[PDB]
Amino acid sequence: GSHMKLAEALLRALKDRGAQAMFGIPGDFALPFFKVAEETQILPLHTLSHEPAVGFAADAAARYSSTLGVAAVTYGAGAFNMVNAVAGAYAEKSPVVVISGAPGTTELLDTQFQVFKEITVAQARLDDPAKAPAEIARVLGAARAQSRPVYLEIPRNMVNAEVEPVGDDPAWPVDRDALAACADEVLAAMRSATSPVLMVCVEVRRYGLEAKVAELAQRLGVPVVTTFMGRGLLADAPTPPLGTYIGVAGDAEITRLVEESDGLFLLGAILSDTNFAVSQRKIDLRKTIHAFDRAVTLGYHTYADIPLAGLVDALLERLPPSDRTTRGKEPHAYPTGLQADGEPIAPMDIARAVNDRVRAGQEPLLIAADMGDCLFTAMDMIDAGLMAPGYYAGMGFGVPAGIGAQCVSGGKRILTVVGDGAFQMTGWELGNCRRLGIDPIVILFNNASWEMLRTFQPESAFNDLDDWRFADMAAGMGGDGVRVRTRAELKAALDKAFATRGRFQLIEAMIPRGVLSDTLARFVQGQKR
Amino acid sequence: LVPRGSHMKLAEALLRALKDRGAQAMFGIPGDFALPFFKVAEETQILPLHTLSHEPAVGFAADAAARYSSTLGVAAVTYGAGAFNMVNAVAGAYAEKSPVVVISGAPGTTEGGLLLDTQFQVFKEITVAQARLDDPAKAPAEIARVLGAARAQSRPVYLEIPRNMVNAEVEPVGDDPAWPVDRDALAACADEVLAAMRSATSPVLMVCVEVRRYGLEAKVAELAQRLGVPVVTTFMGRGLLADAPTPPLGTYIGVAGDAEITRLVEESDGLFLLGAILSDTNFAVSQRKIDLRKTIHAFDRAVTLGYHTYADIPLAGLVDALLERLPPSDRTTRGKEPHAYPTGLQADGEPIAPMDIARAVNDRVRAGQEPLLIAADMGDCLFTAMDMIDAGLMAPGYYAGMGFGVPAGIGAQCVSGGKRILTVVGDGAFQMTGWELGNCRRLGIDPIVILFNNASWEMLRTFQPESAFNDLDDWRFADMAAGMGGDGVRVRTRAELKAALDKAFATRGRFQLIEAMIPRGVLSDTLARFVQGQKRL
Amino acid sequence: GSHMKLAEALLRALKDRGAQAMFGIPGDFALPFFKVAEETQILPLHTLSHEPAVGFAADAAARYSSTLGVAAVTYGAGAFNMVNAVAGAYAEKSPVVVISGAPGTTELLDTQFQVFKEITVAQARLDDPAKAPAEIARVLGAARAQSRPVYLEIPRNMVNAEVEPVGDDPAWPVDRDALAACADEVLAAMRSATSPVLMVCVEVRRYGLEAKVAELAQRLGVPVVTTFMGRGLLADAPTPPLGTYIGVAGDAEITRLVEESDGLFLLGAILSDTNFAVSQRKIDLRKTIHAFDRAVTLGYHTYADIPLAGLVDALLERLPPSDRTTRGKEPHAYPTGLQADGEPIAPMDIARAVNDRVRAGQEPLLIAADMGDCLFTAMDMIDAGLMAPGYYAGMGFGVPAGIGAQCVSGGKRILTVVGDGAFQMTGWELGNCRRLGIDPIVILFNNASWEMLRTFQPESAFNDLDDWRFADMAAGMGGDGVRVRTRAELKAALDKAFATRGRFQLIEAMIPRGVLSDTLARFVQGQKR
Amino acid sequence: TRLVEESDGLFLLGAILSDTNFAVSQRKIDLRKTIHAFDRAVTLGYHTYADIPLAGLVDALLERLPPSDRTTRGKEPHAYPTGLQADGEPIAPMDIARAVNDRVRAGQEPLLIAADMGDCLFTAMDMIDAGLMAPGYYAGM
Ligand SMILES: Cc1ncc(C[n+]2csc(CCOP(=O)(O)OP(=O)(O)O)c2C)c(N)n1
Ligand SMILES: Cc1ncc(C[n+]2csc(CCOP(=O)(O)OP(=O)(O)O)c2C)c(N)n1
Ligand SMILES: Cc1ncc(C[n+]2csc(CCOP(=O)(O)OP(=O)(O)O)c2C)c(N)n1
Ligand SMILES: Cc1ncc(C[n+]2csc(CCOP(=O)(O)OP(=O)(O)O)c2C)c(N)n1
Ligand SMILES: [Cl-]
Ligand SMILES: [Cl-]
Ligand SMILES: [Cl-]
Ligand SMILES: [Mg+2]
Ligand SMILES: [Mg+2]
Ligand SMILES: [Mg+2]
Repeated sequence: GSHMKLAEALLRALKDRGAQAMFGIPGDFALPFFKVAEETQILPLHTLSHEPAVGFAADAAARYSSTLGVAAVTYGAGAFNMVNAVAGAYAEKSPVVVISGAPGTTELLDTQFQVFKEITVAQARLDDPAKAPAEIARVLGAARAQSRPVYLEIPRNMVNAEVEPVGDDPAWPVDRDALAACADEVLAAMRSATSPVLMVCVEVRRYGLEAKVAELAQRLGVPVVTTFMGRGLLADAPTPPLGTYIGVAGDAEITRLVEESDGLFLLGAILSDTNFAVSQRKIDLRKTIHAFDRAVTLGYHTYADIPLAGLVDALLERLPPSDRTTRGKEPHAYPTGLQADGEPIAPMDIARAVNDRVRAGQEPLLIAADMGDCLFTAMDMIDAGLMAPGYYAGMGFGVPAGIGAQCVSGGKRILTVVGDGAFQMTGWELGNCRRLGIDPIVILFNNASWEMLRTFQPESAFNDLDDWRFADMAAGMGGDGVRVRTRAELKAALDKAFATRGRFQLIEAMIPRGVLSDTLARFVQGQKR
Repeated sequence: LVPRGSHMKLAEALLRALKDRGAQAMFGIPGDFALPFFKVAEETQILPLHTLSHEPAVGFAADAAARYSSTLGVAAVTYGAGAFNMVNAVAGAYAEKSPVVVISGAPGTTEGGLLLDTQFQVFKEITVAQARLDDPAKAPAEIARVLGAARAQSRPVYLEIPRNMVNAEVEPVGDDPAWPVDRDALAACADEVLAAMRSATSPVLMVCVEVRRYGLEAKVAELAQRLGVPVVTTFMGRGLLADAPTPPLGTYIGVAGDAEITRLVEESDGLFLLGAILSDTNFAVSQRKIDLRKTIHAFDRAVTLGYHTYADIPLAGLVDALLERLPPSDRTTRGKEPHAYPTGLQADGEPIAPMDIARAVNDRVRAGQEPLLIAADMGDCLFTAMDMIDAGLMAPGYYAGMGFGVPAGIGAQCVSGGKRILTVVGDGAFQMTGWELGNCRRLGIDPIVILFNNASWEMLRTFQPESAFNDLDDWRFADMAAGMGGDGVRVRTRAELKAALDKAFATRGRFQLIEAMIPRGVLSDTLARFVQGQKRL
Repeated sequence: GSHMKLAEALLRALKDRGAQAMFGIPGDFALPFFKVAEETQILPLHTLSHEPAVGFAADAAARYSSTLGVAAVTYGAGAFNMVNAVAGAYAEKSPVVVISGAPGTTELLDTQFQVFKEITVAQARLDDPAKAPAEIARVLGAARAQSRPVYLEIPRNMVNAEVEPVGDDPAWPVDRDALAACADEVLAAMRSATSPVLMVCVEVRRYGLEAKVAELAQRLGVPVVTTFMGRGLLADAPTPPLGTYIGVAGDAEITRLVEESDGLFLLGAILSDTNFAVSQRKIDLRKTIHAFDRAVTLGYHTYADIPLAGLVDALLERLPPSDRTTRGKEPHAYPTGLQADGEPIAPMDIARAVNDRVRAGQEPLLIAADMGDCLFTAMDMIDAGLMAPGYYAGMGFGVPAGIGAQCVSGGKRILTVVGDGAFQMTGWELGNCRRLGIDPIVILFNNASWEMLRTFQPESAFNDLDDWRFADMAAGMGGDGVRVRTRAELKAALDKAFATRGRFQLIEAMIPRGVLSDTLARFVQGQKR
Repeated sequence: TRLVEESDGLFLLGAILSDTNFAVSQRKIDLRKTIHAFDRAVTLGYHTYADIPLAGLVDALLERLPPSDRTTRGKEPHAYPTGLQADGEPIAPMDIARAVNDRVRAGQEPLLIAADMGDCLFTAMDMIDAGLMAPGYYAGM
């Protein structure tokens, strides 16, 4: 018989589901909601400067803990200013709960609702106190079940409406007969394949199925490969991945193994023609088994309403235990050996600088990367996780994602890599580190250029950018910046950054135009063909 | 048949069609799918190509350029993230009747799934017309149709160009197709409007946004003199008819404005809204504050009054029809300035308040400086700008979205032929898009920017002062200007403000950033009236 | 460069797609649209008395010619009063285009739009002249592709807006590889089955695939059976159906053949637990092949975007020609031999009366039946088609459907059978026959009872209805009515009705309570078990 | 009509607001000067009070007003048509109203009237009744 303000019921429902913080920027229509969030302290409230960062930070927080992210905005400009970040979270299967303030029920372009419907899997306007609890459960349940963003619009006069507490997600029971048929066909297909391959992908991480999938991989007995967004999965498994598939720029043997498989089990994979993703045009659709978005497709036919977790358990029930292991193999060889001299800096030198510290005893940091050669370089860095817009490829994610991740990392420092073009977009969010109580290390790749674009159209003058003095601007926003031009300066700056806590550390690495990471070089050489 | 032989690339035809319609530049940020299009733009130089740092600024700059010259604005982006990142700026342009032509690159017609097309569906919600130029034979007519729609309704439009179509040969783009015009309804409407104006006890003519967008100032000045009723402007009509025989008594902006003007408008029993946006946000004329039953609303090519709506009535046509029915008049209602601008800055050791910034600017003008056009962001900077003498004011007065300020000043100055722009912006808004100033050197511009730094989202504090989240940190913006190629100075006293403003005006060639420290709780007079007016109700 | 009023463009688009008439009831918001319809004469405009009849008549017209039906109503009460008829058309795969007038774009509960979205497959509010042509093509195209109702809302101020003519339906090209895979699996399943059965169902008729399916049936070589809504299909085919499956009340051999099949090919079937339909709980889901709603499901997996027509052509390409025929068999035995004496009337006597006339030389008439024992009786009548709510089971369809069908029959007379309860609902629509220029024969089964309900709960008094003198009321609404109590009177009345053209003929047959048709008797006996 | 539409203090105590048929329309009155008490809320002066039952608002107003013996009764405001001319002329809707009213004036206790939508409703407005039930706002037949 208890009841609470609608806003409080929502905040508690989010916390009940694992949310760790709420990022946001208020406005008139959202002020009452922000007041409840601040006064109740149910979720830590972190504000940022610009809405893109609110969305990227919530996305990063969701990815960091494989839970719900929370992004709060105000009606109109505020919400429209987060459309790109939300689209990116949708694209990369990250459940960001977008909460927008809205005009009261009694109160220029609804357009906003229509736009958000295009980039979320469920929406609700909480304008009826009696049904709000069920609607919140339905919408948050969809976010969790599909691992994609959702939209909640709260009229300002409803924030304080009394409602009953939010219950559990509505349960959608799987058809046992269909699941059995699905598991049987999938297993039969893997057994009939001359070259079966198990790809561990994004949904495995999002749904927290790492342990179950490590077990499945051991029992299935086929080669394991990860997709870009599955990087690091099963690293501690009995049969760790042979490597990561990233398309033309990756290991040739891995690329062929994936593309020539006649039993390619895409366990939770996002398919697209984007650079690093598994593309339908490069694989055998007559033999691929795509388990994704609560469905399983093979031989052009689909089993509906098959959650990934259920499929994995069904396969385990049909497989005998195994003690097989492949861990006696040699570990991956990362680029190391930075020559700390007076020579200029190349992207690979940044990778070597980071890797050398790790080899010398530094526990690796999780890396947040923006889109650009910084990402191609980060791929060769030893990390405690990599968070980047590898498929969506939108710029601006980097710095805000590092900030969002460190806000929920419980003390673990984050390393962010970002190019000059991307920094001009959202790097300024670092001015918020002092209030947030964080101190990320940021390596800014400054080549005074939109280099990825120059690489593919070198004759154009518009890719030449001005020389912005980012390191000189760091103090103005509360951080310690240093511009480095030589490998010796780079080595020294990285050590100093790790030795200095309390303020964000910005290392502005000057890189000449035309100098690329090894992976980007291979990508370019690959396209030419 | 597939076109062949025109020796004109689709992209070139589009750039030329835009130039034919008055476009003065193209702002944009490239990406893979848009590279071929940007190559044509750069190589042909049909329109000056200006790049910016972040897409919001591309949209705001294009919007500002459109507003500055009452023409088409052009914003070029790449498919996906690039385009989605400009949705807010485009929605703002739609909201304030500014024709921004959005041109997005797209996958080639024979190419090919991360979302769910999603992009087209989103843009269709914030534009008046759209076209995917994937058929060279139909491209010319589609361009004319879409650009024609932008000009007919003064709203943004969307053009999506598959990258393999950029260089496809096409025939030249013709003129805009004609929109419906009901001559019979026009005549009947004109008669009814005049009858309503004549019978009203307190009629009022409001000169609004469409009058400026459609270049009707001269015709409306003539109409105002002949109609013989009190004249007032809306926020977006501010400045119109200033030199006319019957100039506006003032600008209506709701409770925040002059009490006499507000009363005149809200008590009118014959309110003729000539081209007005009707909305309940910020400074817009609100359907909830006036009596729609006694209102004549001419907008979006229609006219509503007496419980009925006349369709297919272009504003220019209605004005001409009214003039044909009114005899000439020598009526003159000019007099000494209606709105008294604050002057007399006390250049001493006291802290700075928003009104001191208005006095500093106004004193320079009164001393002989030709006023600059002002670009303002949303915040107390806008409320303060209402009391500044200007050569035009560009701001999100209705949409109220932050981030517009600095990019708008940049876009306007790119097309101003050297006329310097004065930008006013708060600390919260500068944190969003003020960084775009780093592009001034390459763009060859040097705007003056007054940053109101109260370490606060102050407008929100006025609405909910109990909240701690409106307190912002100390950002040393002036100290960051050099890294962006400009001159910055932080000022704390009125004397420092006076000196810095003079130095900024005396120094061209580099943008000038004056970071004015202002205490929390100190508001412009207009924002103070706005806040008090809210409480009263 | 030509353009026309939006309303005219819609009417022509409907006529282009085969629509033969428009049924409707106007109101303030729809008056301008009705004016265009009346003045242009593009489609004959037929008004009725009450909206249920408008919907049932449009549904019947659609069914009669396997084309689009058109039902025009006014905003509010008018449209809400047609929700049941539209739901029934949706339930039975009939493409009724609902056109509602609406407030002008510049102008108590939108609720109406939301309600119609629940019972239609596509909707559009034509409030933008520039996009109206494409929206009309999209919505009408959905009606044709899915064979279900659609909704078009036209603001009154848009009726006369100038628009470009409507083009063709947007084309949704089928994936050739998926179709090939589907056809291969289906054919392999039919060949591996020990008892394959081809069921010809509603979509075969709706999409005009009778000739193609007759060919498929001959080449496939398996037994053919029809569903209730497939009654009469392939009657003239090389291998006509062995019979019609209608559940427990049908032929035992047919019921078992269907239910025990391990290769049940449901070609275009509506599945449901309703009386006469094929139910998922009575068949083997591990062996059923369900081709319906543009998909094909077997073994719990589904091939998407497979139009029925495409599937049939794909199977024909994989089957060799055949000269096989089963037409040497004995035809169906219908009840005949009415004893025209002084004894009371039973439902089977009505069937015998109708069948005897046919055996004596009368070309059979298409029969429109309402829900009740009249339908169970009609199942044993020789017809030129049977139109009834066999699956939806909603009352009131009968008389209006007969009226709608005769409006588009090009001179062919229609026979309607209806119970007293159903007649009290919509039988009054017969008052419109004079204006419509039609003269259907209507046999009203009057047992002063909701007999189907008494059969299952005989102890209830509320199923006892009063004695309404329907025949006595016929003249008041322009028809010739006669009440008959004996078999001799029945025989004479039916002959007189057929001999009298110009006015509807109402034969009110008095039937005692407790006297049922043979099929209903079997149904009841079946449920008991 | 003039009294209502020109009012600068229109207190709508429990009114349905709609533009259909006989309903009070937001387009005919000045909402700025209207006090709308309906659906357990009260709207006026550009703001809305929530959770206000109509019975509660009435009681609260009574508590703030002193008793009064004010009386504004007078001879019937609406003149009902009477005097049916019972002759050979055809029937018009007003004749039906006169027939009904004449019976009442002659001593018949009025009956409650149920009316459908159509001129029957417009005619019933001029009939003496013991209540009138009709779809006056919804206008459904
Ligand atoms: C929001 C957004 N706008 C534009 C692009 C197109 N784009 C892809 S790479 C690139 C250049 C990035 O420059 P930078 O951040 O300096 O890294 P670099 O290419 O020099 O390594 C651009 C503009 C994008 N991906 N996202
Ligand atoms: C894109 C966007 N996000 C949020 C808001 C809500 N908002 C309106 S005023 C304001 C504070 C502005 O702070 P500032 O720029 O420092 O100017 P001040 O109010 O202090 O004068 C905010 C966040 C908005 N209008 N637009
Ligand atoms: C619209 C609707 N309302 C109620 C029912 C429930 N119902 C099914 S059969 C029946 C009785 C029909 O009586 P009648 O038309 O006289 O035919 P009978 O049963 O006597 O053969 C009823 C009320 C229905 N199917 N449809
Ligand atoms: C269910 C429904 N359908 C259609 C209408 C539209 N309508 C309003 S008045 C009218 C005509 C009513 O005719 P009638 O009952 O004979 O009364 P009359 O207008 O002749 O006085 C119609 C069809 C409606 N209000 N309700
Ligand atoms: Cl993946
Ligand atoms: Cl305006
Ligand atoms: Cl069927
Ligand atoms: Mg760069
Ligand atoms: Mg501020
Ligand atoms: Mg009966």
